[PDB]
Amino acid sequence: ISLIAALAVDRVIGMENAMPWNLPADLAWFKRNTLDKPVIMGRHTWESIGRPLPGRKNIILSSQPGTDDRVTWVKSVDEAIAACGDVPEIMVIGGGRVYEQFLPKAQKLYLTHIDAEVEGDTHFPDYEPDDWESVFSEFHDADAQNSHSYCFEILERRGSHLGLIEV
Amino acid sequence: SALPTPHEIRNHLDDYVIGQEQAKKVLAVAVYNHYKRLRNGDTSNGVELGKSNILLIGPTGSGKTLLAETLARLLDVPFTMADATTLTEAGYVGEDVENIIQKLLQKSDYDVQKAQRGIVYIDEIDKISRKSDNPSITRDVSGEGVQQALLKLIEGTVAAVPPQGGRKHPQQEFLQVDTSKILFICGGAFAGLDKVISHRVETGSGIGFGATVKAKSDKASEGELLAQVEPEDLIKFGLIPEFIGRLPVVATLNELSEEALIQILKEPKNALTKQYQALFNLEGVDLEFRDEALDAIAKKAMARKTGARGLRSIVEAALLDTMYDLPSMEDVEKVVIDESVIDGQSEPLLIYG
Amino acid sequence: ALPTPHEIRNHLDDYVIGQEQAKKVLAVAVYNHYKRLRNGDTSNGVELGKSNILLIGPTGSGKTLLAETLARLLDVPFTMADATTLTEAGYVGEDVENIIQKLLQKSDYDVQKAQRGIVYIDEIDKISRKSDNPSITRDVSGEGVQQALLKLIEGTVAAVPPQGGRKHPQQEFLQVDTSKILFICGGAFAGLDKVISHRVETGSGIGFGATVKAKSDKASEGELLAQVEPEDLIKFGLIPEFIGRLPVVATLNELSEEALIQILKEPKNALTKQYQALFNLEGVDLEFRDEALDAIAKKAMARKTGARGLRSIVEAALLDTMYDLPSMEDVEKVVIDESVIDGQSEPLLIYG
Amino acid sequence: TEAGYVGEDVENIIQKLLQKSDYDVQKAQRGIVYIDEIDKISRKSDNPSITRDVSGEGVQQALLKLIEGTVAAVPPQGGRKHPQQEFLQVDTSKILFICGGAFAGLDKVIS
Amino acid sequence: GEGVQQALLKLIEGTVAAVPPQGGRKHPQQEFLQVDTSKILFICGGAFAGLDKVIS
Amino acid sequence: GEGVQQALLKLIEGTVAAVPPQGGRKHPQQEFLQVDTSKILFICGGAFAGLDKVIS
Ligand SMILES: CN(Cc1cnc2nc(N)nc(N)c2n1)c1ccc(C(=O)N[C@@H](CCC(=O)O)C(=O)O)cc1
Ligand SMILES: Nc1ncnc2c1ncn2[C@@H]1O[C@H](COP(=O)(O)OP(=O)(O)OP(=O)(O)O)[C@@H](O)[C@H]1O
Ligand SMILES: Nc1ncnc2c1ncn2[C@@H]1O[C@H](COP(=O)(O)OP(=O)(O)OP(=O)(O)O)[C@@H](O)[C@H]1O
Ligand SMILES: [Mg+2]
Ligand SMILES: [Mg+2]
Repeated sequence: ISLIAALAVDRVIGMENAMPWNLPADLAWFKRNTLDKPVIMGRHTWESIGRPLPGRKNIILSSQPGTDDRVTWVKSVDEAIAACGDVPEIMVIGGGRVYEQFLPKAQKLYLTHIDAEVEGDTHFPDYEPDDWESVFSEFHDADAQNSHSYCFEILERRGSHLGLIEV
Repeated sequence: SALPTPHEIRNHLDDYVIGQEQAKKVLAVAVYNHYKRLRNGDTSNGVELGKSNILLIGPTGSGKTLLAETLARLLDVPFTMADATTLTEAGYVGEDVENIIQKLLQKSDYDVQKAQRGIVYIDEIDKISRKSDNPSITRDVSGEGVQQALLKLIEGTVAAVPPQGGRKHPQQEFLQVDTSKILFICGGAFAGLDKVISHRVETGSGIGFGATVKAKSDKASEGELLAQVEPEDLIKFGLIPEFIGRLPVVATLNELSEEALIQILKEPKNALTKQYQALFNLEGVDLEFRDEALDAIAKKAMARKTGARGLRSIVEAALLDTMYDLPSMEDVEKVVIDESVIDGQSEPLLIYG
Repeated sequence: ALPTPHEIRNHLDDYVIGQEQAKKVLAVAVYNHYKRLRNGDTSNGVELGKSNILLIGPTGSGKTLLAETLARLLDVPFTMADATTLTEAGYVGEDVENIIQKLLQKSDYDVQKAQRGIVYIDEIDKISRKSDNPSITRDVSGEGVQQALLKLIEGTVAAVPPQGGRKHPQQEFLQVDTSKILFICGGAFAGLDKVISHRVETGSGIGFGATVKAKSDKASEGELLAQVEPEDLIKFGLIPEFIGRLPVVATLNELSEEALIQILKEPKNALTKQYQALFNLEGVDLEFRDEALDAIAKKAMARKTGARGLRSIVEAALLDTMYDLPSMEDVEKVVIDESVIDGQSEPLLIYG
Repeated sequence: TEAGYVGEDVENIIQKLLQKSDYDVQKAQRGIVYIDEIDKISRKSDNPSITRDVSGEGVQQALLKLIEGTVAAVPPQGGRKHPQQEFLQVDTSKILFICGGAFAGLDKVIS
Repeated sequence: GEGVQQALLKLIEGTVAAVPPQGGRKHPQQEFLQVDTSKILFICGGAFAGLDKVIS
Repeated sequence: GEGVQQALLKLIEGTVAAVPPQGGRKHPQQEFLQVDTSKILFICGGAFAGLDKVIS
């Protein structure tokens, strides 16, 4: 499970309210690393996108019941992780309720470190400054059309254990 | 450019360290080499010069770390001190070698030019000499594994240096920094290397009348053995042969002697006697240390086998009782310490006034 | 004004009884630290250093006790640690930097106060390497912890985890200097007495010229521990670099029968007082005769556990009493005598 | 092998049981087990307890509570479950545990 | 063996243990809950097979 | 030794082993993929130095 996200300064990415920037560069990289993947979206994120995403096995983690069939709807975190199963990569893109609930079960974190200064009530949890080590580096410094930065990064965590072998 | 000369800096290093002439000279020439290189960046004129990476090998309390601190005072280029025991391979939860450059940037004020002209002192380099018996199951996050990353960095490779990060993210500029012109000073007390070096130079003893049998007093000190060190010895200790090859100059310190210890107590700018004298005077009492007592302290320190650090044990003990009741008693002007006090058979006299 | 060592010793005698040397070492150390803080401008060429103490005492002597008492009177941030939990860098186990993290929490984010603090790393004797011989395997919990602490004692700038102490919204690692923080170690070092004997006692062998004592004239553990030198600690499994960072070495003495009697009534929170509170909150008075305390002291010496041994003796003597007395009625006070400690007699309960 | 070593742990046994029980603790808590070669973890006449027999006595000392009942610490994950810190809890007070061995030499002891 | 004994010496007497904040109500992201253990009754138990001979 | 020959005794006669599912660019299966070892031809060879004498 990789919690692809941006974590805009003040965690202003925006799910309840339609994405402020709505730039092609952020949607292109997204589509590129999401095609056919079981992206576990949510009700707030479905509100801002709506549009059925070609190929992507959309899973709307909603607190309310499921209505649409084209895009699957799940109610519990157990049902949300059951639909996707054990596939090599799950791009959880749902609401804050979804983001934080799946954080304990995240291995990688495809971040975007956007700079857009907005406000609201939708925020992401904190990220371990040391456990999550950035392995990939790609600079996407703010362009004319791209108002704020969209620097794509990849993170992961690792730890060592001793074995204390004898004879 | 190159305004300071080796002799000039040597007079500044002698104000804090007493002895280790070879170490001082090695550090002096290499420091001047970097300055000469600075004239045209990396001595680009025709033939390109190699690096001057130093390998400081000295016993505990010899002055290894002390040299780095005193040198920074007179230096102008950015200097950052790092400990090899806190570095872990990339990916793990521990620190990464990349952060070493980040520390340097703070001293450099984020100036790429000044940054690549700094000096990196890596203390405790003898602690990552992998000792594992080829398990191969897990990795040595504090052993060989780190060397593989540090080795590629010293030979000259582009480094990932995320900007400072005042805002939430530094935009991962990861400005490449060349380490071919940077000077590295790896130090640490290789406790046990003396035994390794002994075997290579071991004359060999027997049991009969014609053997070479020597008593413990007649043996050789680690300082003398260290002087005969060779690169092969470092490999047995658990270091990659390529790593030691990158460091051509190896500086072997000499175990401090009684005379050296007596000087350290009074001559240095911030000697122990001056340290206690300062706080004793901060309270309003004058302290006098007779030369006779000074030699006594050194004799005891030579038995602790902790170098100059042993001195503080002897002094704190001698003055423990004195320092406990002194703040309460009044009508006291000066105190004189005699050799007998160090032995423990007498109590420091007080000049009541 | 600053407090004098004598004042500190009084605070340390309210809780501890029978350790004069350790009270002085810690008192002068605190005195030095207090003046070393006021004189922060360092208006002199000298660079005042610091001396680290290493309390070595037998089990049940008051090593951890003194550390706790210090926090009561001092004002600067104080912290406690456990070396058994510390592990080398890069493993799931705790890191040495966590210590500063816990110190920051007690410092209220006042970096200046945290830069001048006192730490008490307990169980420092369990991290000792197997032996002076080289280690075949990476002793994550052994040398790794020692070698990792070396820089903290001599001075370095540890990187403390951010978003901690009294600041939740922070991303930039806070820097703190460990050049003005007095780290007071402490351990029990069980088994050192044998190492010390191999140096302080020589000639032991079979023959007419050898030496034999029979354990009757042999020195006690306390005596042997007062002659400890760094050469001995190396055998115990302490790297020479670690001992050098701990110049001061304070040695405790095994409590005596006389001292144990004083510990039962003189201390502020003496064992006896703790039990009396229980009997008193339920509605009964409790007192112990002077002869009773003497018997307890002799039995505790046999257990070889220091003051901890006392609790076993007391609990056993009144075990049955504390089980049936809560149901008894018309009872106002209890009195335990020396006979009850040996079992020949039973406690005489004063009805009323 | 005993806990904290490079070998296997006694909790792995309960991990294999979940693969066959579709990771359903309830069903896994009412299953049968068969530990083969239970005769190779027997002390080699080391009654004095000279060293730690992590392959012998050490393994026996870890099962004393599994056969009786205890809140075992299942390995982090060996199924669909993505996280590791979860450390699924399971009770073994209603889980039969069969143990078979050959005990080569016991025939002499009996005689 | 001895390693587990050396770790409980401070627990049975009192320390500040750090528990991974996962599950339940564990709001702290990395501010590991400090649980004083100076008031927790510990009741160990063992069979001590062979101790009888030592006493004899 | 004898212990090494005891473990292989089972593998050659069927074992549901647990192999880390990695090395094939993040294998979709992440459940310690099993492999039946009751259909793999185990051609165990070796040069028994001395058997010739034993047989004679
Ligand atoms: C609200 N939002 C979430 C969103 C936006 N940018 C991201 N950018 C990155 N890097 N990662 C994400 N998690 C991410 N998520 C959106 C908004 C629009 C589309 C969208 O219309 N996608 C197009 C892709 C762009 C296009 O080709 O039109 C598609 O066809 O699926 C999806 C996600
Ligand atoms: N020649 C000297 N003159 C004055 N002081 C000294 C000298 N050598 C050591 N010291 C004292 O010792 C301390 C520095 O210790 P030192 O740098 O020798 O440790 P180290 O040998 O680097 O440690 P390690 O062996 O772990 O690497 C300083 O406080 C300094 O006062
Ligand atoms: N001198 C003393 N006066 C009063 N009580 C004491 C004394 N020494 C020990 N105690 C009692 O023993 C307990 C403290 O044990 P102590 O601190 O001696 O263990 P320790 O040896 O420090 O443990 P560790 O080996 O982990 O350091 C307290 O409950 C205290 O009541
Ligand atoms: Mg040093
Ligand atoms: Mg204690």
